[PDB]
Amino acid sequence: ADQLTEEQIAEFKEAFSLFDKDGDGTITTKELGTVMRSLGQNPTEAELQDMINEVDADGNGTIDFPEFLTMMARKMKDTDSEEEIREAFRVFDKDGNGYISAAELRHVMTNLGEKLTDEEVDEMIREADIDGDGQVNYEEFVQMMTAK
Repeated sequence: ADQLTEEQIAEFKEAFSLFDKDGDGTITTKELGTVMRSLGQNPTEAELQDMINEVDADGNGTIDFPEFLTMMARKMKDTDSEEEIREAFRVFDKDGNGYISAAELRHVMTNLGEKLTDEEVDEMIREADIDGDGQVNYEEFVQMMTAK
């Protein structure tokens, strides 16, 4: 469910290596807000200094990838991002039936303000047999926008 998918673990791994110039698989605290900003997250300085005070328990002023996975899990656990897209698709379920027209679905994804490109959705529409019927549920399209 709210468990980190193998992809989400890789996405954070690429952003974590961008600042791993020590080939030690670790990064400094000064580059913590920079890695989070790479994923599009903007925590305030106090929010960062608060987690650092707890992680800076070793006194190494550094962070390794496993502990980094514990930081994203604290943000995205009981409040996965999936609850944000599903609640939006809800705004689009005017019939409380759990189904909307592919248009209202592609629209749910664009009005949200996601950095989605019309080409990426066209790929998500190919495996989401959006034909054969005429209307499609979003639970399948929600997991796709998060991470295949």
